[PDB]
Amino acid sequence: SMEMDEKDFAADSWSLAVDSSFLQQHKKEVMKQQDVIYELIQTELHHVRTLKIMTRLFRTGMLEELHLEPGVVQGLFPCVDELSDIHTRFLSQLLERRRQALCPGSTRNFVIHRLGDLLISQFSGPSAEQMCKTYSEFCSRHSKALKLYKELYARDKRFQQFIRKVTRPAVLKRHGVQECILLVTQRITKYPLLISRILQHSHGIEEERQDLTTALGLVKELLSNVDEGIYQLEKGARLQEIYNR
Amino acid sequence: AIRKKLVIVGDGACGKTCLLIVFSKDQFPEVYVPTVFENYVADIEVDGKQVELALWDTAGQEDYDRLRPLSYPDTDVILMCFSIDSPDSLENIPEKWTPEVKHFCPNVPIILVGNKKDLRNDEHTRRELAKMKQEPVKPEEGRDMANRIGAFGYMECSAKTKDGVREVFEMATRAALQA
Ligand SMILES: CN(C)C(=O)Cn1ncc2ccccc21
Repeated sequence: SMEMDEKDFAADSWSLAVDSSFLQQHKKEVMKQQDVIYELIQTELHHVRTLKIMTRLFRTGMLEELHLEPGVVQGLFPCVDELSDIHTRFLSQLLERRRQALCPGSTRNFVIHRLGDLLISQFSGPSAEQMCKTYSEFCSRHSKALKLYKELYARDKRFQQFIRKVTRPAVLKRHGVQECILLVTQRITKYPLLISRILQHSHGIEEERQDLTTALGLVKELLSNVDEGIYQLEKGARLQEIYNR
Repeated sequence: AIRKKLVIVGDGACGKTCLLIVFSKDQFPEVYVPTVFENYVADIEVDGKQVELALWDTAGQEDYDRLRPLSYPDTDVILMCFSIDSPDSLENIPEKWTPEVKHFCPNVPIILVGNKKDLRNDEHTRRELAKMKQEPVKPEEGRDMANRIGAFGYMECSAKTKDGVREVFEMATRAALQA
């Protein structure tokens, strides 16, 4: 995560991020709406940061420091570049909407009134097709990735030293390999909870209430398609086990 | 410090997300209560043993039967939650959540936790439930359900007041350390 974005999302809430004199200018319902939108953006920033630990710290470190067999790093981190591209582009659009909303002379005072249209765009068309294709593949390789990591940690001395070395700093406490994989799997199921609470405080403008209602339905359609396209792959499983599923 | 993994299960209305938040901050939030919990690694010392307990939520996974079990691998202790202001959440424990947890987490200890115990003597709660011919869950009804499902133990807490929250997680750590 870059320092500019970390500072902008350091506070526990939007009401604590903005200047107290700017906060005083808004009605209670707007503060509640903005606190939830800030939580959605701040958790997306953390999610993108989790994907960078997987690609730059873990994946790239194993390629440049260790001698693993071909297709082992891919098996440990399936679809990480594709996932990183989906969410870095979505994070870019969310931060650009916050930036345009900033008051002249300020780097922290803003109000986002039109989130719905951005969410409809992310969860429809080609970008929803790519999210569905990517999560359906990643989630189906989840258990194979975990079993491969355990085998490597238990049988390879140089891999174990590598993991112990890169996960030693306190900032990596919640971000070991397996923890990163579950953090990503769990991300998509957080969107309906956040969108629904934003919708609860967005009745002020009818068009916004309608756009978030459409966005919530598109997110649930996506999750249902992903859930239905999941089958855990198993290394060494025979065809007979598969067609007798 | 050994590493252990905890996962909390239960209906969306059981208050599992709030319980994980109040424990991880040692405070019920005064400005903003977060909608979601990502993960947390708590440093806990129980009975002289130091443990790093990784905390996970399942909120948002309830309608997705193929995504939800992905939270279960290598779990060391299950917190199975229900709300004391919701007898319907307790009804869902023995034939929905218990068979699933026993299938994906065999031999993992389960702690049945009655959340929102502060609402047992709340007048608005008693009036609302009476309309549907119901009442807040009694302490003995929780103990009997825990006994029935083969739980390691039965505990109660209130995330609003913090009462019993520390005890739940220290007992979960003890359960995670057993053979
Ligand atoms: C007869 N079967 C398949 C079982 O007993 C296993 N089981 N039990 C609960 C559960 C939830 C999802 C998937 C399989 C589950």
